[PDB]
Amino acid sequence: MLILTRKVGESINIGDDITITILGVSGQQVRIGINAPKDVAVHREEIYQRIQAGLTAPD
Amino acid sequence: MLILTRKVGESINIGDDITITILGVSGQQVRIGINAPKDVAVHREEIYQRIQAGLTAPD
RNA sequence: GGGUGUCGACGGAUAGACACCC
RNA sequence: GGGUGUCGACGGAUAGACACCC
Repeated sequence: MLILTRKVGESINIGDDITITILGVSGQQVRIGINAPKDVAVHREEIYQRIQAGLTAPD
Repeated sequence: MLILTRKVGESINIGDDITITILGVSGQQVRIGINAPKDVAVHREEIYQRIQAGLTAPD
């Protein structure tokens, strides 16, 4: 676990091919943008488990 | 860019070896937790540019 | 046009949808 | 004990630090 703090409108990074941007917040919601090549996957934690379980939307 | 929305206390995922967690907010700050192996790097956008420019802090 | 909260979404979009207030 | 804003940090920690108000 590595915690960081970020004001809305700033950015964060992962690996050498991924970037993240805190687009903003509302109440307790947070718009979080991600920038990665389709060479890698990105999903919510409630969806990531499904890409690993047998799929339901291949195409 | 792939935007997502998350209430504080929930999570998101990247690749097959990284996880993210919206630990919370404060004013306009956002505590963001990250969980990845030391086999890969993770930093702020104001620090990532430095791991790509030069350093001496590593082992 | 602005503010606030909530929602929906394997969505790759600096994205949307709804309600309330000015 | 509670609320709010800000700060610091290549830090791998559900992490810290400060100020204001009750």
